[PDB]
Amino acid sequence: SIQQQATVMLKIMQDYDWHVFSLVTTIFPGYREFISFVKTTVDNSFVGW
Amino acid sequence: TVPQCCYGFCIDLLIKLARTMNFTYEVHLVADGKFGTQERVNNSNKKEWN
Ligand SMILES: *[C@@H]1O[C@H](CO)[C@@H](O)[C@H](O)[C@H]1NC(C)=O
Ligand SMILES: *[C@@H]1O[C@H](CO)[C@@H](O)[C@H](O)[C@H]1NC(C)=O
Repeated sequence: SIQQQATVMLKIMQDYDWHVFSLVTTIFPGYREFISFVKTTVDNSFVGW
Repeated sequence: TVPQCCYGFCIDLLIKLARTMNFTYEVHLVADGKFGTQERVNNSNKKEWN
């Protein structure tokens, strides 16, 4: 699922010493909930990207 | 959960606010016993207030 892919991307960014990122998306069905999920994950994470 | 008797500066301010705003206050005590903040207890990443 795309949410698992987003979590993997966040973990890769954390391991790569990349604590700053920008989310650039495009209008396409299904991506809004993915953006909401990644925002909730980065907010609830103690890493603090 | 026995009912105790509590008072002090905070309850006096609460009484003043209730008198000025017609509030019917229901005093309760924190079961956790702490101020509480974002802490990780379980479910990995969880910044839930306690
Ligand atoms: C709360 O404030 C509003 C406007 O400042 C006022 O109309 C209202 O009466 C106030 N509430 C009480 C309980 O006085
Ligand atoms: C206080 O406000 C309440 C509204 O919830 C009203 O019913 C009551 O009459 C007010 N008391 C006085 C003394 O004006």
